[PDB]
Amino acid sequence: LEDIQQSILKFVKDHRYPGLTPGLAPVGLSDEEDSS
Amino acid sequence: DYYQQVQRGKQDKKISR
Amino acid sequence: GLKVPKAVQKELPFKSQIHQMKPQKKKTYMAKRAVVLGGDEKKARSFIQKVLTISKAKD
Amino acid sequence: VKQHLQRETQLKQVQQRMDAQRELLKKGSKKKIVDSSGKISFKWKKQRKR
Amino acid sequence: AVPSVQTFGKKKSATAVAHVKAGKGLIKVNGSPITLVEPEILRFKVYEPLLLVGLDKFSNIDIRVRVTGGGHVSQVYAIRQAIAKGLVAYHQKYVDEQSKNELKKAFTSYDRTLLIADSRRPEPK
Amino acid sequence: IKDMFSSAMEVARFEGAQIKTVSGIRGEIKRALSKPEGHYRAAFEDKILMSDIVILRSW
Amino acid sequence: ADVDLHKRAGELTQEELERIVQIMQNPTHYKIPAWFLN
Amino acid sequence: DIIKSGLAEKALKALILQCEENPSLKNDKDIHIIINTGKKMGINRDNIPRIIPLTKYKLFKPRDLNILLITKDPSALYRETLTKDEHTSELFKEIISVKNLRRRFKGSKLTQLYKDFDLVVADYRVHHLLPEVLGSRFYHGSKKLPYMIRMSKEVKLKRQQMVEKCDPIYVRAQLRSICKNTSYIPNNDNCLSVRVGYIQKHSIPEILQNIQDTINFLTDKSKRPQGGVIKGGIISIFVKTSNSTSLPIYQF
Amino acid sequence: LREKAKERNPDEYYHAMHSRKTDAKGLLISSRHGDEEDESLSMDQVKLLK
RNA sequence: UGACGGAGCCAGCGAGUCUAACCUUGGCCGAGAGGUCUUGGUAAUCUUGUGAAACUCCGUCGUGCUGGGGAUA
Repeated sequence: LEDIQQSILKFVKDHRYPGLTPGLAPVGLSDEEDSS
Repeated sequence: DYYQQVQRGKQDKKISR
Repeated sequence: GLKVPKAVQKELPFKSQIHQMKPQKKKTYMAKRAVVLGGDEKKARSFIQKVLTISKAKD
Repeated sequence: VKQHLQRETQLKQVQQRMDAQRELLKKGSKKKIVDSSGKISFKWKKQRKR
Repeated sequence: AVPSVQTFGKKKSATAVAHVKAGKGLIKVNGSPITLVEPEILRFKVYEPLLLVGLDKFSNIDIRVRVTGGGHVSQVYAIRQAIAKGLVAYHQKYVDEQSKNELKKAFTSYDRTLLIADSRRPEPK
Repeated sequence: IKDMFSSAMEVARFEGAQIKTVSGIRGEIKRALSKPEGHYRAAFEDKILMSDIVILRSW
Repeated sequence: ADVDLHKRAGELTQEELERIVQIMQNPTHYKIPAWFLN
Repeated sequence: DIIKSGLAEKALKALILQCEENPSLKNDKDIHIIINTGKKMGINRDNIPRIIPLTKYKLFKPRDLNILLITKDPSALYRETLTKDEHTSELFKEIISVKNLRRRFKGSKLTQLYKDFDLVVADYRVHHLLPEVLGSRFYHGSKKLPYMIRMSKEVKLKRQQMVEKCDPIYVRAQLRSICKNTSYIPNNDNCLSVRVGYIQKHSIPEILQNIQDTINFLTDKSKRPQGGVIKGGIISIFVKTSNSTSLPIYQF
Repeated sequence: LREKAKERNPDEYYHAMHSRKTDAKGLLISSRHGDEEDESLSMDQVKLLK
């Protein structure tokens, strides 16, 4: 009610492709840098 | 031997049904 | 439906030409302007449609 | 009350754009002024109405 | 509202419609300019209606050509036929008849297949 | 037609025979196809469908 | 192996040629991808 | 909860000993777990393989297998920036686009392509129009079924276009993730196969550990779009090589 | 319809081939609005509607 | 007149509620018929329309044939 009173008185997402959000790979910090 | 055990198990399950 | 070929239907007589109108792809101004009423009016529209199709199918 | 406020501000914006279009198609000399973004406006010639 | 003229150029199954009207001088084939008409070795087959009579005839008119059908060389022959007889028909209708038949004489002295195709064939011997 | 025969020798034995679909569309077997063995080419009264069965009534 | 890929194969120093033949002798521990070699 | 007991270890050992000696399966080198869920998992099968993250065993490095990459219409940007980067310049066996892919490979060329590669990876904007281009050989079963990748780390807003760039470090990171993890595809019924481990690149405790990893990620409650699909009691596990019988584990 | 196309007789004038017209591919344009209305409406009509 | 590797481009035919594979690995439900899911292999002039190939352009190479058991890593 405090946020609603302030208003009243003041993870990828492709739009065309809904299969991307289960599709794409969960990349890590251990994946981007070192020797392959 | 467990391989032959379980394939005989599914075989006689279908035969019994 | 009867799908008459374009090579035939471009070479048809003037009386025999087939009036086939293309669909509209542009959100024209009169269609984006025109108002439809809601609630009691949309259930009146639904009711009149149900009555008219029951009458036509009975006939 | 909050969604009454959202409906009222969206109606104010769409009536403001409608009024700008209506004001634009009356008469007088005018030019299309383009800003940094692409929000266009129409600046009217300094000429009073006869 | 504008003085405009429409002609047709045909070879085997290519066909080109040319609209000529008064303008600033732009010659456009299929939306792109005339200086893009491939196969680029027959671009002078397309150009010769311009170079046979001078660009001062084209300095006041704008042509547009729409070419469908055919292949590469049939399309360049349709383009050059459409351009040639469109220039002749424009100078007939909206410029004087003396420049009209001067253009007809120049194109016919080069080759009359700029103006009249060879259309119905074979011969049953 | 796929499988009423096992070999092109069998189809060669049965060439020219009149078959029919279950729709009563009459037909005739014409020639054994080469690479798939019991498959042959038949000609019918008109276009048969993929949901049909041809029939060679023998005794 | 850092040898320039435009040199003709005659003018090769022996450390360059031994680097070439060492890489082609043990491709796995030089992490060459396994689809290059069959 | 925890699935590592003598039943699981004996079944998996006996499967390896069977496939070493049996002359009917000396070509398929793979272990799959069949999860028999309790209920029917409701989500229909699109052919998009969701990614099951293994926690401590990279089952494949991106250099020990052939990778085909399928790109958008002009393909010059992706081909140049992928092949002269030297973060990714040797990682792909092939980079093509959909137009000339369906131009070149028609008919038995697709069977040669199937036997040629073993990781098909498509741009996610073209991943959906692949089952006509690649045929049904890539979509019957699931061993060469193509993976979605995002090539640019950029998101599309409405009323404006995705700026066409690509990021080679990002695409190496997600191919590393794809080869490092395993995958599954949801369907309607209660059967679900997940590939876990190889026949000589792996061993019994690591295969058992990543089996338990896939179990945890699948019957988890969070990670709900990607992984939380087993809503009910997971009833049975089986292990099999593709021509081998279903050795049972965890009959609940 | 194929026989009528073979027997078109191209010296066929009607008075309705002033109003009726033909697209680029040669087929018939049928205006999907009216034929008792007009598709484009005038500037003062647009002023009143807006 | 080649071989690799990219790119530009140009047709006319053809529209029946009709157009189109096979063999397996297993899970679950069912009395059964079967259903549904899963899985590897083989075959392929794909599937209805958009699109052809020869052609054109741009980088790269560089013109003396084919075999199995033997034998070197």
